[PDB]
Amino acid sequence: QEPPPMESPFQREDRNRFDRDRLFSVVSRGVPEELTGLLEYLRWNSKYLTDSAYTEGSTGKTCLMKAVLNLQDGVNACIMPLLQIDKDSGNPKLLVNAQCTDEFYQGHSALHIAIEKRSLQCVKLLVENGADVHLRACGRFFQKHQGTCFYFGELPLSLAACTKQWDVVTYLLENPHQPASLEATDSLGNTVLHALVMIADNSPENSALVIHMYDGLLQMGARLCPTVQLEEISNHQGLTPLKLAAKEGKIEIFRHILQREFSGPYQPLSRKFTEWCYGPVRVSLYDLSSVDSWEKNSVLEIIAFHCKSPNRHRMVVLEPLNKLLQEKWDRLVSRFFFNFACYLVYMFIFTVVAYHQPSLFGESMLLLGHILILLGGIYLLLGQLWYFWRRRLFIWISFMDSYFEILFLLQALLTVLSQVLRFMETEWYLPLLVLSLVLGWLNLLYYTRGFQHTGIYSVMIQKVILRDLLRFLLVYLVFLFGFAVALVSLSREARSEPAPYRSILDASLELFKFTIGMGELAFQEQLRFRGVVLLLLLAYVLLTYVLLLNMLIALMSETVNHVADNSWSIWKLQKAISVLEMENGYWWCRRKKHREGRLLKVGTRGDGTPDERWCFRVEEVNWAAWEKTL
Amino acid sequence: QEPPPMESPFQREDRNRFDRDRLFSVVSRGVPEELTGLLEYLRWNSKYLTDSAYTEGSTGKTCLMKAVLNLQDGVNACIMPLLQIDKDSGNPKLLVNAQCTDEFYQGHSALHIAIEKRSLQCVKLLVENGADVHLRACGRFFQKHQGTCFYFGELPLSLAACTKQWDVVTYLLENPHQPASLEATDSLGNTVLHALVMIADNSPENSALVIHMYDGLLQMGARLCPTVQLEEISNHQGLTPLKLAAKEGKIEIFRHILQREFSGPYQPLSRKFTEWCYGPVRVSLYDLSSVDSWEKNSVLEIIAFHCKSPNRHRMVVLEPLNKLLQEKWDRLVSRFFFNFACYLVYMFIFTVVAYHQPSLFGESMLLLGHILILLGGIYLLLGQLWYFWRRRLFIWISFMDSYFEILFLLQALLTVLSQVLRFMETEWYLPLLVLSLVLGWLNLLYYTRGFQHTGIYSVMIQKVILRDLLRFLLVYLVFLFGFAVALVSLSREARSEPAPYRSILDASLELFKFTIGMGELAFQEQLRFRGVVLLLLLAYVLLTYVLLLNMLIALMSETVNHVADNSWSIWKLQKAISVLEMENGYWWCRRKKHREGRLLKVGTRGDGTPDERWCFRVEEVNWAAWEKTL
Repeated sequence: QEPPPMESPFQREDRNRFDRDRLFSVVSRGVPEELTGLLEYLRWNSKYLTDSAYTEGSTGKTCLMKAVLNLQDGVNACIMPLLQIDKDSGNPKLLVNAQCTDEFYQGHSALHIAIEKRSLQCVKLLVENGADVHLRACGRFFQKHQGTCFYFGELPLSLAACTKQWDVVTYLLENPHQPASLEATDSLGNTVLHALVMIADNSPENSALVIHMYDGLLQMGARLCPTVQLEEISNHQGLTPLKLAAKEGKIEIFRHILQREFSGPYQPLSRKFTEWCYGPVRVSLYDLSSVDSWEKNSVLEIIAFHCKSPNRHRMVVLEPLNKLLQEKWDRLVSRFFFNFACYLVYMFIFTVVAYHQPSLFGESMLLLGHILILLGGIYLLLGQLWYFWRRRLFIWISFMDSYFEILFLLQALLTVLSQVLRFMETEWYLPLLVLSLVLGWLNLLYYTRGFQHTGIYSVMIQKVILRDLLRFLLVYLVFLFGFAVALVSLSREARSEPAPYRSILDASLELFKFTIGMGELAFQEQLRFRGVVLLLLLAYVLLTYVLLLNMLIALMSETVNHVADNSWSIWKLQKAISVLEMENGYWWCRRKKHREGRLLKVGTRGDGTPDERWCFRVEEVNWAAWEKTL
Repeated sequence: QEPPPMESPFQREDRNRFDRDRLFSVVSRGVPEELTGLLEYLRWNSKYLTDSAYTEGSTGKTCLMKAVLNLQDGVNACIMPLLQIDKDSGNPKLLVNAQCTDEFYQGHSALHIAIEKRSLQCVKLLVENGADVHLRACGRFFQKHQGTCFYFGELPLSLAACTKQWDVVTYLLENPHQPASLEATDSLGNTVLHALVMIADNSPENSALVIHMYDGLLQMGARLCPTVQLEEISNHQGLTPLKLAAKEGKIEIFRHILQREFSGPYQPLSRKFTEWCYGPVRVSLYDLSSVDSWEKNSVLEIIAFHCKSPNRHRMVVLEPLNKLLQEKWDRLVSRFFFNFACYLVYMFIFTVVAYHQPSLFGESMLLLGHILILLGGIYLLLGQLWYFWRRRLFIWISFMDSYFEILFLLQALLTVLSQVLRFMETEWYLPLLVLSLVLGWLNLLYYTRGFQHTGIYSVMIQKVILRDLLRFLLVYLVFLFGFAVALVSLSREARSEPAPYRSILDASLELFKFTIGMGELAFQEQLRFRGVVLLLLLAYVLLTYVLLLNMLIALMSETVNHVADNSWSIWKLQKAISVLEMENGYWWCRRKKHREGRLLKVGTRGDGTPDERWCFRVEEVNWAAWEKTL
């Protein structure tokens, strides 16, 4: 069953002396007088406009919704008589407050539609007869997801500020009948600021919209709600608008929120206080309330771990994240390269043990090597398990940025399973041990991200190619399997040395050896159908080469498009993940975090008491920006 | 410890009846009257405004700096009473001349801040009470380096002309109290013209700024300082603004300085005198004072050797460098190709000697061949040593442009070591000799730069690829080493011919042979774990191929971007290095240099005497430029 459309001129409403159809037909055109005779009717049989007689069957839509959904020049003269009629009939559930009850448009009041229709002269008439302004609308059509959806915060005020409706916000905040509390929260927990950041796109025009509405709304709250801090309020997940804009991926408003500047009035609700400029240089004291890992759910921990957005790496470059992570990394590079040295020692010892191996004093040395390998593996395994315990979901998020933890876990697990399989006298321990050795020598490549010159190239290597290559792999695998079965099912026959293509796997090998550049094709004599095997081999080689060339060319056209080199940002982000995870310290010695930034007395908060915030002074010199001012 | 910020509204100043805090708090707001009671106080206890009581502890900042750092509409009415107060108290070290003493803002007078604040009406009040205008400010914050820095010449005048402040330069040069000497020099030795070229970027807007300020300032010096030549003055390294702009890499002002044209007044301070135009052709007499190698530190020797900038090769194309180097090369190509013939003779003789070799009349011929090889090697070694003696630092500068000298030195050294190791009866002389032969046949490729058609392609070959390829080399080397150790530590075991993968190096070979296109993979029987070796080999081949393709694609996206073909410029520069080094002649016969250009009497210099300069007439025909004028 499809959801009933809110307003269909053609499709009459469902059903699941004025009957409902006549009332709708007279309220749609907008004439007031054709309503006469209705009021007394209700007094005769005690019906009410909100009873299921006159409402739409499915969505519970009432008359007022129909009245407003059909406006002419923003005003429909039939609305006021409806309110007067309901007040005269004396209805318990006031008509204006009536909401839908379907799962699609739940809570969809009559006021949201007036706000969307951009008609203030109707919002006035609505709120001026008892319309409530906190009616959260939590229907599925309003919750953000894939498909048809419109997320605005499930609130009249949030919908006005979300819909550029400047003149309606001032009214909803400045009427004596029922002012809207600017800090109201919906089901999910969002206030209006969160809706603003949830609808924001990276697109420039919509980000301009949201920047403007955010600043204006915030100043308005500064006037109306001076005591309470609108910015620090969190939702039910535990995130503030800044953290939400960081997590969802909305950058272009995250930047403005992070480094916003106000002067004179509304100075306090600023996060970038320009300390001193001199020619080109500017020393600015960026606030970092809730962007320092010293808290529990800081913006860093959200950007790095919880965010899933292809522009996540563009948030770390912008100030003050860059200078902050640079200071942290300069502080912790010692411990990082010490980790590197320890792991390299472990791998060298592992190699030595794998290179001297009995085949069914040196004895004691090798025994100690085995034991030390076991201790290293159990330590590393506990480390990665504590990791994955802290970050349950991370690999669901970013496989291509965080698969090296998976490989470290795999290496530890394989080496420990290998050691116990050795102590179980089994002869299957050498394969697993040597495979763990391979994996370790490969996982060494993770530690190259400390250096710039090499991490740049590593992140110029680890591109999303692999997912594209997998599909070529599928096609080529079908090609190979089919042609191999063919060759074997045909060389099986001989004429009237091992027979070439004796099994299916050996055929697959002698077929794959063409891609390498070693494959051998030859007009043979043992086979009865020599010509057919030759022709089939040539068809396979031609097809494989067309396929390789096709994949390579498609890959090229998918890659080389002069796109901006996103290497530096990616490397900075990887270094950030590393340092941000290492700041917690190892699992056995939980390192005591150190606060960042100095605590400064900045003006006076809205309550009148001295405002004291943690700030971080950065010194950004931009010659080009300074030249333009001159 | 971080450097104390010059001006922090929030952070009170450090410390390392008017106390200091009250004085600062009253001078910041800018009211004059709240100063009353200060003067007599100083007379009571003999304190002075420059004593360490009222100054900032760390940076020695005095009150005046605070006064000026907080302006309103460019004027702070509290300044004049401060000067009057200090003069009334009779202080030895005049307050206005007070400077910081920290290592960061050393010498940072009160006048530099007034100049930066773009307030002339305050510079007037400052200089009109004894402010000195030559106070060099040599703090580390001002010296150009990596990081936060602002280089302007460490002088008030240099800062005004560096900061677009036209109206302040005229004042600093045209006041009766203390005019600024336009030829003043800072610590490093730079005058203002050098600061102008040190801040210049290749960016067009900033180069426009610097061109304009340079021309204006130079005319102003022509009026005020007619006797002295502002352009020829050098700094402590021995460079003039032209040589400095060539060395640092600043092209867009180097061009304008080189070919600048003035008419009528200020005609003499021009370097391009238009001799005669005819339709499209223009014969212009470019001055070459200090761009001819006949001097000691000419611009050519700086461009070619001392410059480190990716646009160095764009300076040689522009006139008059192009025509000059073309004439020099046309003169010296004979000697160049004679060098080529001699070296090719030496290499052919070396090949012949290496191709006839005893293994543990022809005797005498081979002995003479050995002896002649030794003489050639010792000659070439002395040549390259004299080279590296003249140019100590060059290879630090441009490895990719000057590594062939390194290879020539290496070849000579190896052949001489080879000959002596032969005369020491050792059997290790043949490897070194043949390696020297390889190196020589390769170093022959240096002499191809005489021809255009082939040097173009050579410089289209020698691109910076190698540095990128090294990092792929690192990754692939780890891959290979790990998988080789694996294969050997697993083939070591056999079932219940040499065993394949018998050592680690042989495994590395049989693994590298896949990249070449010859590698062999095969389901073997000798090994107990045949399946595992097969699977590991396939994983390695797949990984290597993904890696090769990834590197190739990244390299492609890094290269093919329709960038301007910088081949011709690069080849011209290489030919220029060659001819500019060859003009000195060989080390044993120091060739007598020949002057370039004719000596002409151009107008009259500022002293009134006849001006005589060395000029070079070039004939540039530009059809497109001429068409626009019509």
